[PDB]
Amino acid sequence: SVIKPDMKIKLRMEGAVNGHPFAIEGVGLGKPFEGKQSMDLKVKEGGPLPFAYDILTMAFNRVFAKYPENIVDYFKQSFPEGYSWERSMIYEDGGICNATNDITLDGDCYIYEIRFDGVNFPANGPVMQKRTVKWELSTEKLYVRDGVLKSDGNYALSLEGGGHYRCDFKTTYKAKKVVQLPDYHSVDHHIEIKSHDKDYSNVNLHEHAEAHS
Amino acid sequence: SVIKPDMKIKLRMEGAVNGHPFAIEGVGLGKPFEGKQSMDLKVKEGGPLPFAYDILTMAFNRVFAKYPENIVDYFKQSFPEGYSWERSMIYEDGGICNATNDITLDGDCYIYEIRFDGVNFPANGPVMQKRTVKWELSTEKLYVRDGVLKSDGNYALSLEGGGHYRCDFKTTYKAKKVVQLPDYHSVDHHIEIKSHDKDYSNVNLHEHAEAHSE
Repeated sequence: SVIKPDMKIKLRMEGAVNGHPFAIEGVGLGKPFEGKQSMDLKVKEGGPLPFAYDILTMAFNRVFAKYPENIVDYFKQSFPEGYSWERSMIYEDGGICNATNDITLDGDCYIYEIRFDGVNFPANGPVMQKRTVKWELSTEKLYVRDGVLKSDGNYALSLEGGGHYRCDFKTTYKAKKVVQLPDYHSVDHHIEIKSHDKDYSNVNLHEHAEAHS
Repeated sequence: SVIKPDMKIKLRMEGAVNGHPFAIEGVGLGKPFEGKQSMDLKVKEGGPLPFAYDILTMAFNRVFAKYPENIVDYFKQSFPEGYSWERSMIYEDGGICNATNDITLDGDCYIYEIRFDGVNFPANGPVMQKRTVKWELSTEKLYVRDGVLKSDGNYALSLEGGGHYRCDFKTTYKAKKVVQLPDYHSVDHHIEIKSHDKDYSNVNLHEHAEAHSE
């Protein structure tokens, strides 16, 4: 249809954590049918980031996920007009994050407009002390509530010096035009930071994702 | 003290709800020691607001609270340098808002810079359908955790045609300078929209708050 097997990505994020603003821009490319993408991200304002970069990675598009034939693919069907998502992320120690992304399609390139806001991360926590390592494999579960596609999952960040730090994700997905809705299914995400400079002013991020039922 | 019996307020709020941006500005006045204040608010971007105005009213300063002598007043002591707060609000139907306020003093005018972000309010909920009436009297409970003043509250909005719609508030307060921390105590808040135009582009908002303890 409108989905080429190789696509580009352009994005800008504006946001704040505990009231301190920052902005980040990125360019990437991926292969929506393989469910793989990668991108390079640069801090534009509010650098150097005084918090763990990992709370942002999942905010930096479910079109990049491999769907079998037997599962409805809400995300590929929603283009060219696009879709948006809303998301709340509740960390076990009271830290809470809200994000939105408005996704459009210009040529063979996706354009994200992302807003991100986190509050109540304690000063002695693993986020403000940058003591996180990586996200464990994430299983998102998607379902439909009143004509709207929703998902949630309970995820976990690995911690420096052992242990995990949990977080609960609730996301709402909205196509811009009416689209066929899927049945209950899961999506596994592997997300990883392959490289970065010391202060995370520059970051290279990869993700693989695949749906099941 | 730098806190005078009658003071002014200026504010700007920038936010978004379900991904749709807006901005509101306000002017007001109050009496710090009587724990009373009032203000007028005008939507400047994103009007008319497609959601219930009530989810914003508590974002629109604990310096305006009557503290008795036997409770430490963290807020009046934080000036002239000021203080800030961060806050999350979790409504029973999945709607979640975050806000921040940075509060400074200039002459005898408080200046707020407020950020507000709400997500996941369902289309058929009381918020997107503007079915809220008012906040019931709200009892905030403050305590200290690792050298920082926190608070929480279980609040409720009355709904059109009966029933209530519940929300959990969690706030962190941080003075700009080191200031003496209070003990556990409580604050009752009465907040009310005294008047507004048909679509809430103009709002006159009042609050009165009084601190209590054992």
